[PDB]
Amino acid sequence: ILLFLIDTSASMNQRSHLGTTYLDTAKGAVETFMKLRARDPASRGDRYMLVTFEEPPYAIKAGWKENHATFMNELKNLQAEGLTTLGQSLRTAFDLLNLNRLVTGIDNYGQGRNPFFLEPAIIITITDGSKLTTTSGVQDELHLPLNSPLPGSELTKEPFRWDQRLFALVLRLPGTMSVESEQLTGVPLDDSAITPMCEVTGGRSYSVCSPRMLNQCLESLVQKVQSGVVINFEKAGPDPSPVEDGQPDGSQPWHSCHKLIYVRVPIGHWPVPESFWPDQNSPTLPPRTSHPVVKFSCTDCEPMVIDKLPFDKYELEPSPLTQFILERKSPQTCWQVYVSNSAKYSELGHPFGYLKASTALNCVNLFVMPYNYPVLLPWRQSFESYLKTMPPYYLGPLKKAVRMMGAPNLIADSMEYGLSYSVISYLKKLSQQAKIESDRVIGSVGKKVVQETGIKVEYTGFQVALLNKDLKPQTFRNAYDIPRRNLLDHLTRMRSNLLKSTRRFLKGQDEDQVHSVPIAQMGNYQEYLKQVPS
Amino acid sequence: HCCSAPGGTECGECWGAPILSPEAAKAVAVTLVESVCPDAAGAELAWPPEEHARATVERDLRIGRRFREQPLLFELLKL
Repeated sequence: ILLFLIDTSASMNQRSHLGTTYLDTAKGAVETFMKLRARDPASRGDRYMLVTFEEPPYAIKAGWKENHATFMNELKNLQAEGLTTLGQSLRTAFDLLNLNRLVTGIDNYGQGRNPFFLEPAIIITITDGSKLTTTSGVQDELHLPLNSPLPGSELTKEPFRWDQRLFALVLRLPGTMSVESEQLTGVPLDDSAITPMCEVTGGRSYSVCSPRMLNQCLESLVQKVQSGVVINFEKAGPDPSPVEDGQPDGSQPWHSCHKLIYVRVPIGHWPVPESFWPDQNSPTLPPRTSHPVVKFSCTDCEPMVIDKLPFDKYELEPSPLTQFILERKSPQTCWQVYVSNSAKYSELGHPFGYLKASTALNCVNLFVMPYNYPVLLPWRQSFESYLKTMPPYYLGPLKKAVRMMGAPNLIADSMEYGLSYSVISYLKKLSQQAKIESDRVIGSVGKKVVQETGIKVEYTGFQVALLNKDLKPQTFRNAYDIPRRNLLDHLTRMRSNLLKSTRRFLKGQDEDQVHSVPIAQMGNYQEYLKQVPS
Repeated sequence: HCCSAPGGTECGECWGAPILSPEAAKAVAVTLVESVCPDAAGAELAWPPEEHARATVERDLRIGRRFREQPLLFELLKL
């Protein structure tokens, strides 16, 4: 799923050095991105959406239940007229991407946080350089407005989601020559108000300066689409305890890269449950975070973990692997990882996995382990006392693995909270109704706005008409659509047309055809008694 | 008469020729450039390379048309 955000604002009317405006260059770049992505044999399941800088009823051009034909037709007729309302457009796009999330089961907020339930989405937000306006002045903060929150959105406290990356294109093409071609293989950043918003999600922001640089950035962007598993790392709290082959001193601490969870839907178990201590009676649930604040500690702690535990291959995208490569990729050794923010009743973090590398030393495998592996792996009334340290709802998925061996547990203590189940079906129904109402009025514009609003300065109610583009005057049916110049000739033409008594008469003077004239479409409505047997 | 600085002191022996003021001729050239082509994309004094002339062909053609429609411009250049 790819949602292209093209502003089509009035500031996108300035002409480049090639002769076309920035909007035409953006549309051409989108078309070349389409034809480049079509090369990879994986573009048979994705869906394209379009978002412009227009009113909430008119911002979306093609959303759910819209094929490629209507999407291309809407992107073709894009007009650059309006202000640069970036915040409202980003909010509308994020709400559109989060319409079918509370109904299928993604981010249920009650049963862990399953990383194998993915809904990838990439935003391009092709906008102008700077100087965004909000009908009052020029702002320099880019704060997303919060006026009408969706039902069930206060449990994340952030507009974007687990898998929602945000790339940006500014299209800073000069007007005279664009002769800046010193650095060949180098794509700098835009350094604008959208740069922090993009970096928070996990995607960079390109700075287009030349058509060659545009082609380079488009060819570099097609290689950044996969399953979205974005997790945040922190150096705390080990004081860079990497004393293995050298001495530490770094910027590879707050790594917020993605992870490629390739399927073999995705197959996996043992998710990151949450970051708080869930109580048995809690009417209000604390809001989750889109990026989990999980921290790693550099300790050997028996990296050899061999068992019949179901295996996972959530591949990690190499972005800050320099710190690992400095220590020879940690051969035959790993380092634990633990989620912060009160992972248990009374403690600060519980190691639930590690980041052991592969034998090929190519990337990090991201070995996800159970909540507390070094205890259950090595019954004398031990498991009954051990199952009290883990979160309650967490007994859900692990028991499935126990199904591979037997079934000692039951549904006696399989209860998260009596108040968490309530006020959940109503929120899901409200979200479904909102998604249906949004998908219903998605393409039907029905503007019907043509007036001059004649002010005084039949009274207080007059309004002069405006020039209608698609008027289609009926010359043979309506007599008012016949001007004075070609009146007598048109009169004789109408007379001859009425006195001819032909078959299948029409009221159009000369209606040649539409913009498209297909050969197969016209040849299908015919009959040819021939087969060419010879 | 407007640009020549005064002027009338019998310079030389008998063939005194008054010089033209640089400021007046500079102002004349400036207003001529502003009237002929008000564009400023390539108004730098440094002459660009030859290939650069392949991008602003429209401005050169409109300047040629303005010169061919009014020959007085050439005379102004002589000033």
